[PDB]
Amino acid sequence: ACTKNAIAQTGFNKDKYFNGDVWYVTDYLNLQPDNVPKRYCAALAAGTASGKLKEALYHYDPKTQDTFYDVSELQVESLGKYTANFKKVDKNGNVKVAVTAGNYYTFTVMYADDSSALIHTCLHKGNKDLGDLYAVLNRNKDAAAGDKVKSAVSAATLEFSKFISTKENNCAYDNDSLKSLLTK
Ligand code: HEM
Ligand SMILES: [N]
Repeated sequence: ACTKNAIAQTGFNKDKYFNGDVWYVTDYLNLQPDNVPKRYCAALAAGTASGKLKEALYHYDPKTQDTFYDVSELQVESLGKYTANFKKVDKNGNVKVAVTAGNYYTFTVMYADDSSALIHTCLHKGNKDLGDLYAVLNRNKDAAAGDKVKSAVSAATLEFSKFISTKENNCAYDNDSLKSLLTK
């Protein structure tokens, strides 16, 4: 179930978030914890291409080896709040599963600055969803969450101590593939 209307950041700077670069997930929290694994690697690139907001996603489960990339076109609901389609692709952008009606995620940027962000997303696949997921992002894959993003976590009535870190997984990313997916 999707249960939260996530509040976008006051003064959100869209151009700085959607600048073409990679954001690494450093910490995450699902409100239905059994919906996601306890060990995981994820990253995204976010930018504008051909006049549209785009994200490219990467997921990797280091226990099962499941690996997948996605390309998304984001439509604007309001500043910092988006509805994204998705197509599953290989690292080279070859579509494995096309954009499909009712395959979408919502995406809200709750906080962002030059180095860090806090987002909310709820994923829909037909009549099922994967629950409310929060993620702390950083421009540096290893970086400890700083005071400002932690203040944003608390101001959303969340406890940072409940987030799961991706650090122990020593994740590695294909940054060229991921960023280049923005034009796919
Ligand atoms: C550590 C962070 C994350 C974890 C642990 C996580 C976990 C998952 C898992 C377990 C699935 C497969 C669900 C299923 O097959 O039912 C999935 C798929 C997906 N995730 Fe997440 N995810 C994370 C971050 C994100 C972020 C930030 C976004 C969007 C910006 C996102 C968007 C999606 C989409 C669109 C799919 C479906 C992919 C497809 O079928 O093509 N994920 N992720
Ligand atoms: N997700």
